[PDB]
Amino acid sequence: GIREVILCKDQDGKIGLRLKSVDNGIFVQLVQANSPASLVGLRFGDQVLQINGENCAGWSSDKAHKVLKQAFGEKITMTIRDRPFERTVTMHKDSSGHVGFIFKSGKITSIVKDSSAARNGLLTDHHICEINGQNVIGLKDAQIADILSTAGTVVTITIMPA
Amino acid sequence: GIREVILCKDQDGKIGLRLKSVDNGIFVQLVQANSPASLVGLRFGDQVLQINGENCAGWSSDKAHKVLKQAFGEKITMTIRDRPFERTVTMHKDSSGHVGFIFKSGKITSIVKDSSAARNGLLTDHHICEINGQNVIGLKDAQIADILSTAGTVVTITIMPA
Amino acid sequence: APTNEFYA
Amino acid sequence: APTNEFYA
Repeated sequence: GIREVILCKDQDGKIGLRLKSVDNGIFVQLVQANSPASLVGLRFGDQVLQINGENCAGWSSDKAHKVLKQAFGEKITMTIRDRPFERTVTMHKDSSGHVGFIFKSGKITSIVKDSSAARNGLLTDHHICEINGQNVIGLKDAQIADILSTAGTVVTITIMPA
Repeated sequence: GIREVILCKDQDGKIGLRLKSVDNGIFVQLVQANSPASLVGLRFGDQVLQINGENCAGWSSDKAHKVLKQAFGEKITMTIRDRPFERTVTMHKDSSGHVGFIFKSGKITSIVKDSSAARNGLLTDHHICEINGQNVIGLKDAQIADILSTAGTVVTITIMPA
Repeated sequence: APTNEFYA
Repeated sequence: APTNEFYA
């Protein structure tokens, strides 16, 4: 899903966004809350195709940051691909209140056998992006755990390859 | 989303399906033409949650194929998550018939500046899995090349990390 | 050392 | 040596 996006920069000269270079592409690494980025809808894993009509292809992360830093004007224009490689898995808690997977640093590392996670095809080495529509990127494992345990029996998670 | 399929074996006891294990899940890797698989709408990238009531979670490729082979009866039931189409990139040939990337051994090595590939954010060190719905995994670079060049102006490709 | 792993 | 690369 490709969409265009226009940011109006802060009070303190910034848009609240850090990017990373992966395989000659540019991706949203971190979105600060209530930032110009947040208002517009940017998320971890979103791909930045161009900034101000200039292709991001092959850029270093540092470079993308210089380009965003040396931004002429208060408005920044970004062509965006909505997070690619994303998946969604809906699981159901069992009697013990588990869905059946282990995680560590927001990443799913193993799938418990014969669990809801197994029958619904949860993947390993994937980050946990949203839980029941609620963002958890940047949260500590304990916070994620609380969101999980305070959810109902239905647990729908959006994940993404690490 | 998720659906159940009933595959009737062909005259030679096969269903024309080829699976592969990724991140502790199972996915459709090859579907042959005019097979039971192709007729129930099976496609590369579809995830196989169950085979004959049994969870595929954590199987090896070899195991999956062993299960397909040993399947008793003339019917094979599978539970499947249809692919989300999140690994797809669409490019337009320029006036030179050129989409804008270099590949070798089926994988993308670099992106040409100011091209459609560059504009649509194509990634390097990714395997070319599909070209306009057509499966090209395991084909020679020359074959891939002919498919690409005899394609229309618009080329859509499914890619996967190497 | 703790594994710091979580179970869901 | 040849690169054996293809241009698409």
